[PDB]
Amino acid sequence: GSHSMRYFYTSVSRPGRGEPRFISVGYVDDTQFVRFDSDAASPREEPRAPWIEQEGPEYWDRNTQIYKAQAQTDRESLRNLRGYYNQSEAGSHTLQSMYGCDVGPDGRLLRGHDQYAYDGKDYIALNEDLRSWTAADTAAQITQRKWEAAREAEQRRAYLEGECVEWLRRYLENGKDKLERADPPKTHVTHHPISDHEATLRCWALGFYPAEITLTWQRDGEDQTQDTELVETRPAGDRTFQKWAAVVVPSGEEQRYTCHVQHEGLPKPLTLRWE
Amino acid sequence: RPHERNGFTVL
Amino acid sequence: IQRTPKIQVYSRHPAENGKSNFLNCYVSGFHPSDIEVDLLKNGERIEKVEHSDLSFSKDWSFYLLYYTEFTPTEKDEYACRVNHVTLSQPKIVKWDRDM
Ligand code: NI
Ligand code: NI
Ligand code: NI
Ligand code: NI
Repeated sequence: GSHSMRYFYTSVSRPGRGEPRFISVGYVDDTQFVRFDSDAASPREEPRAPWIEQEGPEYWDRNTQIYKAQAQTDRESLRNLRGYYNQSEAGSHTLQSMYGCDVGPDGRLLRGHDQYAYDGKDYIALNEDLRSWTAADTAAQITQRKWEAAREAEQRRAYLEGECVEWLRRYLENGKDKLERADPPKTHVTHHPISDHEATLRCWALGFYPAEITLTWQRDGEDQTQDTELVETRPAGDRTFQKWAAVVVPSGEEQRYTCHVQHEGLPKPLTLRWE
Repeated sequence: RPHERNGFTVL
Repeated sequence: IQRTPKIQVYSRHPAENGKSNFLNCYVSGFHPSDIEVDLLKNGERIEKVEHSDLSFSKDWSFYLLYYTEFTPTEKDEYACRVNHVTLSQPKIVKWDRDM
């Protein structure tokens, strides 16, 4: 399939209350597999998916040291950013980082990512060529010039083409039962009278992985887009996801309405009715 | 597995 | 940047009275990450509530899942209460087993 690995770092300063809090999480596709939190009692990278658990102590120890060093580096970055933007030393600010690789079915790198936001706005990003930067403003151009002079892109590129892809492929193999085989939604339509003349039909998709899915109501085979309430896809808490779509219909006309579900785990798109 | 420093230096 | 959280409250499994389940409150699309989320049973704060590790979407907005084990009944009312800089009063969303 096409697969991705990504790390998401968040550092948040709190001047007067000590060093910034640093949290990292790692994902393969829609599956979180590791976390680190600098405010934990004795901070360490921890597993959050069963298939990563087989990695030996050297793995966890090296990653733990990496995160502790990254929290220090982000603290310095946050101080620099405060200066670049001439901001007060009293306020809290946020530095977020996200990086990783996408690979195809053959395992080859399709795209590498390495980018940063300050206070929830794009700051600097490594371009698709993995060789040049896009800076958001004159502050980010300071970072850009520093990184260009120090040949940063080439070292980022080395990680994204080498270790990122090699470790992603490993995780896919070790976790193949959970990562390579989509889990289709369990589906049902429920019916809720509003009054003697209107009722709600709600089409449910539960327990599916990965999160990508499409739910649509049709009336006599035509899409009812303008009239459908659709909720954001949401996590069930067990690594699977949920979504529903609802339409309000005249009482007695329910039989005209069908719910269509598309998901990678289905043998074919489903057509559901109130039944 | 995450990326290490050096490379990935301060902003 | 400030972005107002979306909130959904729901159960892990379809509710069945007297059967153990999980109550979830999913908060997403927010910035900055400082946020307070309480799960309430009959208006009172539930004590043993866990949450997911702070994560974010491609647009940099944060998301968190707060959750607790519970056994739904006919009478017990559940809700999620959220405070965030974007909210001028606490946002309270009631659990509805049909949503
Ligand atoms: Ni695949
Ligand atoms: Ni039915
Ligand atoms: Ni502002
Ligand atoms: Ni906490």
